[PDB]
Amino acid sequence: NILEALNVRVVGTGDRILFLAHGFGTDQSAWHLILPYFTQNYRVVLYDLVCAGSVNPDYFDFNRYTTLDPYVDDLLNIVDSLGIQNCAYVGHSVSAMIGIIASIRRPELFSKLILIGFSPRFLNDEDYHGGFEEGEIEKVFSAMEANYEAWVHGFAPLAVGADVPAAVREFSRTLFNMRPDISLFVSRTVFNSDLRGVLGLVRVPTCVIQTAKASVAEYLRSHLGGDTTVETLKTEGHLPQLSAPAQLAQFLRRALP
Amino acid sequence: LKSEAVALESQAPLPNVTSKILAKVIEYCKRHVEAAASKAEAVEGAATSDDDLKAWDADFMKIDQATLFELILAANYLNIKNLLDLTCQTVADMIKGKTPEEIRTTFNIKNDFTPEEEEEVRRENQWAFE
Amino acid sequence: LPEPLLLHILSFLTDVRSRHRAALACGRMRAAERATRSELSLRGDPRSPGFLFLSHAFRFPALEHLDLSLVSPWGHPLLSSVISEQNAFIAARLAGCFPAVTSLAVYCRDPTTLANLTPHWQASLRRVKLVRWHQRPPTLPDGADLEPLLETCAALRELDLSEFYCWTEDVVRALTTHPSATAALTHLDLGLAAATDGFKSSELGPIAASCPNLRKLVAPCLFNPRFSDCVGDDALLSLATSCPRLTVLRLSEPFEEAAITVAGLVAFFAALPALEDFTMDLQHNVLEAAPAMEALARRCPRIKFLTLGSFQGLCKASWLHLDGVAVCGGLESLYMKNCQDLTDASLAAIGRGCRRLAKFGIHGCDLVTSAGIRRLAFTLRPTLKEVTVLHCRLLHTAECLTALSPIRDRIESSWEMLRSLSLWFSAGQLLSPLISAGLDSCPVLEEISIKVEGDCRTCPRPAPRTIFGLSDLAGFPVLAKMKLDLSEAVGYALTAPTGQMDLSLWERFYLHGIESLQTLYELDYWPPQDKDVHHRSLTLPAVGLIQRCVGLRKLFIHGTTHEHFMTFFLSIPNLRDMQLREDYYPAPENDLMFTEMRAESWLRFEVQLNSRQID
Repeated sequence: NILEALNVRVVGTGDRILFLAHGFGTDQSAWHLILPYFTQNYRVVLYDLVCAGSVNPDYFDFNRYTTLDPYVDDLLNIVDSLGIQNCAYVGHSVSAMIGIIASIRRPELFSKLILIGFSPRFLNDEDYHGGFEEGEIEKVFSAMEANYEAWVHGFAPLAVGADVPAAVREFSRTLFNMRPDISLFVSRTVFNSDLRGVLGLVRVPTCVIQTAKASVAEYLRSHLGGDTTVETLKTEGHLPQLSAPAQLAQFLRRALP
Repeated sequence: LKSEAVALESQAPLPNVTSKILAKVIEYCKRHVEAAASKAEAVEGAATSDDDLKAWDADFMKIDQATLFELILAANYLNIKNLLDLTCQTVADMIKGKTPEEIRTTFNIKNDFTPEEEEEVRRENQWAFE
Repeated sequence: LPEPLLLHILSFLTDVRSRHRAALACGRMRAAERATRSELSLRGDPRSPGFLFLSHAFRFPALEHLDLSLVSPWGHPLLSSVISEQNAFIAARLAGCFPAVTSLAVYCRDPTTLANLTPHWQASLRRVKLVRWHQRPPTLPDGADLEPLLETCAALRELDLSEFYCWTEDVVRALTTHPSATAALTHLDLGLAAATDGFKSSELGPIAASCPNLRKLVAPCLFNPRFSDCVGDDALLSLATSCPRLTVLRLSEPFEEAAITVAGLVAFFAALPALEDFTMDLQHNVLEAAPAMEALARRCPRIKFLTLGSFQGLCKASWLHLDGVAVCGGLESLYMKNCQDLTDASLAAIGRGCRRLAKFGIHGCDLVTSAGIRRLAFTLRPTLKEVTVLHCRLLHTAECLTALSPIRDRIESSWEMLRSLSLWFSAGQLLSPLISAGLDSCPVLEEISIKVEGDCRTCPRPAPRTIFGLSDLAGFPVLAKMKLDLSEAVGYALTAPTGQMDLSLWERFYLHGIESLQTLYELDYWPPQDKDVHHRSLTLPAVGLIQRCVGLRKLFIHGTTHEHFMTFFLSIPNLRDMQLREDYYPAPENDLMFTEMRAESWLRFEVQLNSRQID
């Protein structure tokens, strides 16, 4: 049922179970390039997540998906229904946030958390640079509300890198790839969501994989409670799994069992 | 003949196609003397894309005013293909942009389809063209 | 009102939207008499007929041509093995609905789709067309794909592999090893999805040999000299001598001197007297052509339609060389570095019915000898001058002579009888300037084609509030069929590196007029391609803007989209035919979750599409 609505999919042959959780803007086909690198020594589990383009928009309950917690209710629901006692967890990038929560919430269930393009909050604070300046973030919302208020009343929403792209366009680029109401809804739950006073509550070990050019690493390295390797990739981008996958395939196999 | 030279074409005087109706039949038939005879003239070259194309000028004329409608039954009585083909095509071109309402207006037709039948015989057509 | 001779009026209809109104959404005297004999032999259908095909008096006894290739979901294998009663139950009722099918077209993913469809029509079946943009099953025999046809279907005369992807070796095997069947062929298109580097001599020579009776052969062959196995002077001969009953032969070198000489070509044309229609379209060139072209007229009198590739010095200057050739209905010289004002002038002595001239990439030819031709040939109606014709750059729109009459026009970038127009823009070039203040006014233009190539990653950021002026086409008032093909425009898709920009700009830039073309009625939109992923898929603006074309009955997207972006189009109030047609090699999912789309989604979208009230 959730297994149907959220297009869950189990593929490889193996005993060890690999869970692949996509980010917001995308859907599960962001993993299609990487998948076969692991698909022969792993039972790889994938899902589309309720706010992705390729799930029906009807399953978006607007007075339910108001915080990050119900996204986590879905993740754990999936895992339980397939009947998985333990799996390693690759999550990018809100789905890293979702992974962290789910592993605090249920530390029995994760071999390792592998978190691609993770930050615990994206609203850069007077101290310090963990995300984007609120001036910019404001401009991104300012663009999505145009799109929402185009979407009714039937006009074409045309707001993309009609934006400003400090570190923001590449991030926000993919966000536009959903139904504009749902874009706006899940775009705000991204930026208002902060979980940096939950990191040192994480017991299960974690490897962060981070996209290229003190900054972030040295913050979350010290602050995560589990064992905390932080690798950074060579080339920049929001989606190292589509751009540059042969590389991200390696960092992934290197951050496992 | 009545309702004589070059009336060879039909399946070689009879009141069924009366003078009004058969009058027209002669117009197009002796216009096809030009089509047959202009092949025989004039100089060795060509001069031969005015039957294949430009002879259709007056083909697409001559059909101002049906009935007509009874000219098909006259072109049926006389078993003459290229005239039936012509007028039967020009009735086609009437049935084109006409919605099923506009068809039975300009062709005096009784709508008999019960909305029980009608949108099921419609749902037949959503299984084609797509 | 007469009867039953309406079936001769009805049979010249021919538009499929009209045949639906009168009759099956109208009165009885046609809603059996049309669905009976007069169906005009054609039906390409919509929905998986392995779902609830529930009908009864849905019988078409005179139906000749059936098209199970646009059957949905679009890519999927139709009633193959990866139980057979589920297949055969469907095959039976497809035979029940349409018997007496002579001509079939299908989407043959693997040969069993064919072994499970044919044997009903086994006796009637004359032409077959196969369609496959997807990867071949990599483990088939390998004569496999074609086998079920050549063994069972013993009336198989024609075969259209134009868009059926293959290895070249499947064609060789299947055609050389069924002599009774293969030596009964008359029509053969071996363009295999435009995917192969061409047929080799060793491959081609025996296919010709195995089909002695053949009238039309259309194929790509490997022409590059530096290979042991090119098609050259001998191979062409063995083609001709193995099947001289050829009236139509079209032969193109694929791409991204050399081995064919007049010597051989004269020997070649000499073997093919029945030749009406001929094309050699190569990058590698034939040098002095005149002598070879003369022989073409001398040995093939019927030669009318002809199009030549890189064939140098077809015609020199006075007297008569390519013009020896009397009867050319339509000529297209393709790549000449030696075709001069002089030569254009002369072949005014080929105005048999030159109804079609075309110059592709022929530089030393001036905007002017062009006036020459449209003057001397004044029944010349379609024309095409293209991508690297150096002198003509919409100056030669301002050539007048045939603006009374030209029924079609193609060009890279009143007119009282333009029916159809075809543009070739490049990069991020604008539409409006180089077309509409070039020359503008076309009160019968219906169809228009727009192609764009390529590499936006090295374009400038179209100055804020710039556009491709799709809006300036609102002047043309019977313009109801569009075809905006951005496919060969490469870009960055969901994630562009820093400084660069993604394609949703470029889709905007391109699509931003179409709301305004109120005549619009049939759109074919190929979205652009990201360098290295082979799903072309829509972005927000594209779906938003296409949604606004309120008067389209048909919309065809040669790419994909996810279910959020699918539902935009339901808003289009009378839009009826809608499909994602990923007709490009290689075409990729669903048994793999390779793109945004899921068949679960589109089968759902398709319900809401014809569960709305539409005219």
